[PDB]
Amino acid sequence: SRTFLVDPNLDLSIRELVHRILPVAASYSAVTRFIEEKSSFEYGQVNHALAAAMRTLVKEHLILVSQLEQLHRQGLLSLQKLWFYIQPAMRTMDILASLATSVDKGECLGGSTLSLLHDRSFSYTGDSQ
Amino acid sequence: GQVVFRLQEFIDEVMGPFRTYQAFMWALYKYFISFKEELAEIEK
Amino acid sequence: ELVKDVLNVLIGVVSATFSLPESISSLLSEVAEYGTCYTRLSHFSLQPKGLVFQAFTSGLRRYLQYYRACVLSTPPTLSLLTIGFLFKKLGRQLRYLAELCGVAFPTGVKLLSYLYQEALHNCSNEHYPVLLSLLKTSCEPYTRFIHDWVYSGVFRDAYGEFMIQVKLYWTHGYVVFLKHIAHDIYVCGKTINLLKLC
Amino acid sequence: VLMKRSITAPLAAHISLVN
Amino acid sequence: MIHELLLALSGYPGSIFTWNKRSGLQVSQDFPFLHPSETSVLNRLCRLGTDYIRFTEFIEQYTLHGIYLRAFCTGLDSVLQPYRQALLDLEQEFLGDPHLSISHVNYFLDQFQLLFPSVMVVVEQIKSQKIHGCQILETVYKHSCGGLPPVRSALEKILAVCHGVMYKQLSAWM
Amino acid sequence: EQTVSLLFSLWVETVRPYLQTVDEWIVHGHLWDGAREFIIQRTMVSFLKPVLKQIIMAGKSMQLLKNLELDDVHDPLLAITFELTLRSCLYPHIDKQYLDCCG
Repeated sequence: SRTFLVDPNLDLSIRELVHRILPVAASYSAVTRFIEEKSSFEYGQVNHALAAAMRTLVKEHLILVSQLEQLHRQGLLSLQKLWFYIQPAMRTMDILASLATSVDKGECLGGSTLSLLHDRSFSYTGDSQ
Repeated sequence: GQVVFRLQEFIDEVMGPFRTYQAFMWALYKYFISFKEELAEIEK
Repeated sequence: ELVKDVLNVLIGVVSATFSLPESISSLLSEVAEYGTCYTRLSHFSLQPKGLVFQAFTSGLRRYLQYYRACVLSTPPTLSLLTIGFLFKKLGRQLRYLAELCGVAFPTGVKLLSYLYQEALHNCSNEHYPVLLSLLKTSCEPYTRFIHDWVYSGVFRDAYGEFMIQVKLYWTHGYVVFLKHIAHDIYVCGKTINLLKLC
Repeated sequence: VLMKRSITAPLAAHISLVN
Repeated sequence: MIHELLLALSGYPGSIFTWNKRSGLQVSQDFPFLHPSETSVLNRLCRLGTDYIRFTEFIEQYTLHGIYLRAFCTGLDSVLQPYRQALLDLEQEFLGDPHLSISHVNYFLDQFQLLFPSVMVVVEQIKSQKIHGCQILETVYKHSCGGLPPVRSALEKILAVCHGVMYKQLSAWM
Repeated sequence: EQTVSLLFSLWVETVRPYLQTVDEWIVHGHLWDGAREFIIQRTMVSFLKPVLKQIIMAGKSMQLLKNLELDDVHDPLLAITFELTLRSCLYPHIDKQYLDCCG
């Protein structure tokens, strides 16, 4: 639910593409806040191991930003080239930012947090990713 | 010029199923393109 | 050089001469109006009512990215006329996709069958693979529903996209694909749902 | 050609076994 | 004026090259900067542009119906591809040396000038006789036995793709 | 010599129609003419006269069989004494073909 501000005086040929990259950040600022909260004991032994296994992916998302900066030094990283690199991250951090907002909507802990991971796995019966 | 103007009038009256005149001009037409290139080159 | 201007219209970003001799305007309009449908798609297929409509909407973005992949790849700076000729055999196909969508629109089975009749209508032409790759993924969730009465028998419904909804016990109302298997699926499930209670 | 074989072939093999 | 013309031969008319719905592309009147003798060769050059415009207008309009008409236009763009590609080249040669005149530009078209005219009446017979159905696979074939080698090699391509439809349906039925 | 190269290159591209129908009559067993262009209207060019008899006797004989690339050969002959003895090497293409049909 994060809102962003870009620039009053910027090229329109950029701002329309900037707004196409940010939905991986706003969908990230709601996962990292799900980890640092649903780790509190008063949430059961399921909402914990769900937050741990939801952390290894955040680690692999931090490596994907490191390899971009090291590739940015050689100047080989154009803005158009960026929109294609993060596509695996725009799909994954869009799945977790939907569970972390649907487990906290209706307060779930224990079995009712293990049911939601069994229906949200049935809807993607043709995605295979 | 008369020799080349009349021939161009002939090729015109075929473009705007005889299968022989139409096949004959294509030989004449092919000769003109190559001949035209030498004249065009000189203009350079 | 103007080439980085015309090439940045297929992406959607406005330019110095694209708002939202002297005959170039006519030539410019032929590549301009191509751009107006590209933007007219992201405005239409941005959301992630109906389940099968989402997959078809999710299949479309699997294509546009290729159109965004082909551009910004080959030409650093080419001739102006080269752009118009290169994006002709491909550009006209983009305008055809406007006749398909709106830019009302059916849903459920009514859409999964409407898109099918668009295949035989324009089969042998160059529009066969693109429509097929859509139909091949626009029916992905619908197979899962069909993959219930055949394996598990747990009928799954959300908004009614399924053609079938839910003593006598046989009141699951029922009433394109070959009807030789249509009525058979209706009975191939009720048997499983009947053995579950025995 | 539109021959729907990828659907009915893994399907009819299971219909006869259930009935 | 060169890049002005190379657009007029592409399908975009302007002030120098007006467009008329009946006659076709033609030069407006005498121009002081250019010579008064060129006003002819251009008119000879536009007799080609009128063909491409009346082509692409029909190609887009798709007009009558039937797959064999859809595929004919689908193939009709393929034979028309070397025309476009050979037009993109003219700009490159003019970008190099700025001493090339209209004479060389007129000379470059050469093959297109003797091809379009013979492939113009094939379209006219269709739109003037309501040739519906597979009867196209003969009306195009009766003109495939022409003497002009370039034509004999053009229509054969269209018949080679138009048969793809029948070959699709025929195998679907048999 | 350059004037002979012109007339010869002008000749082949004008006899291409006849060499087509002649072949087409032979292998496809029927005469497919337009506007009765051919001389045999179903007043003669001496170009092919010295072998004409072997054509008709092969054409008609072929038509009675079905009820029960020639130009692309003359041109390669030019690759491997002009138009009189040279033309006398074209007929082996039109005569052996005939010999099979009548045989």
